[PDB]
Amino acid sequence: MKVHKGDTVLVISGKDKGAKGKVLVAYPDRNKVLVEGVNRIKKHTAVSGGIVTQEAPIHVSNVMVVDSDGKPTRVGYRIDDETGKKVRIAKTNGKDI
Amino acid sequence: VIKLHDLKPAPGEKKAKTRVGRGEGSKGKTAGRGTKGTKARKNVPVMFEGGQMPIHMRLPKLKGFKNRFRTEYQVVNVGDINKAFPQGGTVGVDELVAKGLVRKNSLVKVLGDGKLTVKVDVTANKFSGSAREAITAAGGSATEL
Amino acid sequence: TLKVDVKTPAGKTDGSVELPAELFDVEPNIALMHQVVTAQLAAKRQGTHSTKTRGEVSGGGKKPYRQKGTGRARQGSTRAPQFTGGGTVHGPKPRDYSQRTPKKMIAAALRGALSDRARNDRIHAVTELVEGQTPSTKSAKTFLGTLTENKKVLVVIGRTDEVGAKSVRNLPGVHVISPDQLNTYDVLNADDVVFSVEALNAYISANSK
RNA sequence: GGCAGCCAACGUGUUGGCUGGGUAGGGGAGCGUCCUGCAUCCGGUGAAGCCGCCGAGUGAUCGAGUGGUGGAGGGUGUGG
RNA sequence: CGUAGACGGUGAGAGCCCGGUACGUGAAAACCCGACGUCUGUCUUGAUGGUGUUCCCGAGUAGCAGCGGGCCCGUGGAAUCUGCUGUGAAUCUGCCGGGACCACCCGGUAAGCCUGAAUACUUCCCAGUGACCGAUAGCGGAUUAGUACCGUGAGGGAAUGGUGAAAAGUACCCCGGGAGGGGAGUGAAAGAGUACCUGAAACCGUGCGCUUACAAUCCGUCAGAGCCCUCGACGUGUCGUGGGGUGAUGGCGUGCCUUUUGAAGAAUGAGCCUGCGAGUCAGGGACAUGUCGCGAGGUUAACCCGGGUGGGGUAGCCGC
Ligand SMILES: [Mg+2]
Ligand SMILES: [Mg+2]
Ligand SMILES: [Mg+2]
Ligand SMILES: [Mg+2]
Ligand SMILES: [Mg+2]
Ligand SMILES: [Mg+2]
Ligand SMILES: [Mg+2]
Ligand SMILES: [Mg+2]
Ligand SMILES: [Mg+2]
Ligand SMILES: [Mg+2]
Ligand SMILES: [Mg+2]
Ligand SMILES: [Mg+2]
Ligand SMILES: [Mg+2]
Ligand SMILES: [Mg+2]
Ligand SMILES: [Mg+2]
Ligand SMILES: [Mg+2]
Ligand SMILES: [Mg+2]
Ligand SMILES: [Mg+2]
Ligand SMILES: [Mg+2]
Ligand SMILES: [Mg+2]
Ligand SMILES: [Mg+2]
Ligand SMILES: [Mg+2]
Ligand SMILES: [Mg+2]
Ligand SMILES: [Mg+2]
Ligand SMILES: [Mg+2]
Ligand SMILES: [Mg+2]
Ligand SMILES: [Mg+2]
Ligand SMILES: [Mg+2]
Ligand SMILES: [Mg+2]
Ligand SMILES: [Mg+2]
Ligand SMILES: [Mg+2]
Ligand SMILES: [Mg+2]
Ligand SMILES: [Mg+2]
Ligand SMILES: [Mg+2]
Ligand SMILES: [Mg+2]
Ligand SMILES: [Mg+2]
Ligand SMILES: [Mg+2]
Ligand SMILES: [Mg+2]
Ligand SMILES: [Mg+2]
Ligand SMILES: [Mg+2]
Ligand SMILES: [Mg+2]
Ligand SMILES: [Mg+2]
Ligand SMILES: [Mg+2]
Ligand SMILES: [Mg+2]
Ligand SMILES: [Mg+2]
Ligand SMILES: [Mg+2]
Ligand SMILES: [Mg+2]
Ligand SMILES: [Mg+2]
Ligand SMILES: [Mg+2]
Ligand SMILES: [Mg+2]
Ligand SMILES: [Mg+2]
Repeated sequence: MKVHKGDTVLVISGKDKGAKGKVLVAYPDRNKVLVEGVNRIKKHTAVSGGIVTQEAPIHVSNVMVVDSDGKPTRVGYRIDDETGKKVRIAKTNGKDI
Repeated sequence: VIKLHDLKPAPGEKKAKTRVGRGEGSKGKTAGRGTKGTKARKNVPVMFEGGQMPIHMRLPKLKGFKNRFRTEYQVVNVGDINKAFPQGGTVGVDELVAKGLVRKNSLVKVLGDGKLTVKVDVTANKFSGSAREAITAAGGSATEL
Repeated sequence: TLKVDVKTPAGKTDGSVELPAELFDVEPNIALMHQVVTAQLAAKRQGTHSTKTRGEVSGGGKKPYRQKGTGRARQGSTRAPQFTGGGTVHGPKPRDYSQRTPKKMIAAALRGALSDRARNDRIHAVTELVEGQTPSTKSAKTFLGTLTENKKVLVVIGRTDEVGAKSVRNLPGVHVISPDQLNTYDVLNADDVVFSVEALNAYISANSK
């Protein structure tokens, strides 16, 4: 899906647009991704009860992976004639990520 | 400057469809059938006139048969030939077909109702006395197969 | 009797095209063209829709209850049109609206539309749309932008020419029709109409033959 | 004072003479709703539906006339 | 940018954000249709054209008599086919067909057997389409659906979708045993709090203005004083080409639809609201009425070729 765990993404729409964060988990079944530091919410939990803050999932289409140059970029794919593995491509520069 | 916008029907070509029983303002409560009756429910047979025997029933039949073995021809007018052949000359089945006076396959016959003044050579199947006399007097020939 | 300078993608005039009067100089017939276009849409429409009548719904073929002594209104079937969940009074059926229009009607309407087009001076001659063996939508877009500025343009291209059609397919306000497939609805829809040399020659020859 | 039908004169729609109660029923001209075509346009700077006010049409009504709810689609025109 | 401006979602109308679309590619193994090398089977004991004369080619059948069916043919003058029951033929100068019947000439060989191609159908699968419906519609079934439920039966047969952008579904405090609520916070909004979008009418009140307890009533209309509110000019309220809500009091005043000669009728129907509910549909069918083209000519069906409504198609049709 070119939005994988361990990557760095940039928020496009929402109150947290333009902020950088790191992906934690992804939900391919519902195409929703959980990124820390974005979609700030407040949860009330009572067992020892208090107000707690947790990360709200955001739809995967609302983020793009940022390149090593600090610019969000589309993702392409290449085929390596050596082994046949598929590596993602940053479209604006063509470099591998 | 006509667009698909500038398309209008002919005046009076469109007549409104009548909605019957669609409000007492125009047609209400009866739908053009009036008050109670069998015509108000369904219908009446066309051949039924109250129980008495219809005009197709108290009348004799026409005698004689239809002669299924009848042979049919089509008449071609001497005046029509004269009008269509100002120059005149030989005329045949193909020529008449081209002139569009009779059907191509159908078999032809002629009569002498009209007048002939141009020399016309006629090829046909059945000749009548009047057409024969007209052809002979017009200084032409007409042979029958 | 009208003349149009054939144009090339390089910007040079190729030759001359003569348009006969009897094909493009007829008086318009608004009623005829309206009838023909209405029949065109009627044929275009598909007649696939159906509903279920009282005789096609499931079950309920038995009397709900007795005639006298019940106290309620008289009914005959669970699936009567009066009942909810029952059949419809007059149910539509799968059907067609093909309307046969005489050949003189269609030909005369198309001739009137084309005569009005020639009168409004929206007919042109092009020897070729794009360079061969290279479909390029951008080149076609630039060519049509230089040639005209109207939103919608109709182009007539020979059947064997594929690169031009493939290049011009994607753009939305422009449409391409083979000269044997020309129809009054598409003639009226677009703003500008363009003739290719081979297509116009074939159309004229077919008309005169 | 006004609308409407028939008729006569002249004109590129004014004048003049009459008529206008009506069930079954006949004829003529229209309003509104849904869905398509196109030229186009409105709309989170608030559409549709909802609830009023003011107006205008001989009618079914209309108001690209506005107020409070609503937060996502609709409209003119000529057609079918 | 585009050989991709189809379609959905993302906090509002997104081809430049993603799912993705034009376009290319790609299968180790398996299955259905299409070619290419051992092997198998037949006959060249057979084959082609040439001059006279002595049991077989389909049998209880064709046909016949009666009794019945199906071809338009309903015993009518009744051919042809089939069947039940009885009889019953020839092997070629033999027969039966040629619409009760035969002389001369005219066309085919019955009782034996099978045979692809055009056609009909769609429980199932795939890809699409819709001037088809959008929750009383559309399949009975968008949800525990042929479930609940009724009937021991064959069976019958329901009603029930929408919070939001995401559960961020209201920590904590207080009243209350709980149910229920008020703040504080979440959220754009809680006049979105799960009984959850929009929330009308019948329905049940509260508060405000006016009226009514001497009053005889299809309950309204036409006048009409008073009280209350409002808008301008003029002062404390008074007019003004004034509106609004109420209306004391006088004139007139017998609901609506049916079916009827005749209804307020003590003749029928309606407790009320919200939706549902009625001249629709196919044919070269037919007639007459407007509209369009040609014209002594007017025209096509089925069908063939174009992801497309186009081009062909003279078989027929209607008057001359
Ligand atoms: Mg009666
Ligand atoms: Mg009645
Ligand atoms: Mg009657
Ligand atoms: Mg049945
Ligand atoms: Mg019903
Ligand atoms: Mg139904
Ligand atoms: Mg029709
Ligand atoms: Mg007058
Ligand atoms: Mg009147
Ligand atoms: Mg009437
Ligand atoms: Mg807004
Ligand atoms: Mg606002
Ligand atoms: Mg508004
Ligand atoms: Mg809203
Ligand atoms: Mg709308
Ligand atoms: Mg409207
Ligand atoms: Mg229209
Ligand atoms: Mg209309
Ligand atoms: Mg699109
Ligand atoms: Mg816009
Ligand atoms: Mg869309
Ligand atoms: Mg997107
Ligand atoms: Mg018989
Ligand atoms: Mg017989
Ligand atoms: Mg034989
Ligand atoms: Mg056989
Ligand atoms: Mg077959
Ligand atoms: Mg609803
Ligand atoms: Mg049981
Ligand atoms: Mg807030
Ligand atoms: Mg509720
Ligand atoms: Mg709600
Ligand atoms: Mg009171
Ligand atoms: Mg009193
Ligand atoms: Mg009274
Ligand atoms: Mg009164
Ligand atoms: Mg009285
Ligand atoms: Mg009524
Ligand atoms: Mg009675
Ligand atoms: Mg009566
Ligand atoms: Mg009586
Ligand atoms: Mg009473
Ligand atoms: Mg009674
Ligand atoms: Mg009674
Ligand atoms: Mg009564
Ligand atoms: Mg009665
Ligand atoms: Mg009652
Ligand atoms: Mg009751
Ligand atoms: Mg008819
Ligand atoms: Mg006619
Ligand atoms: Mg054709």
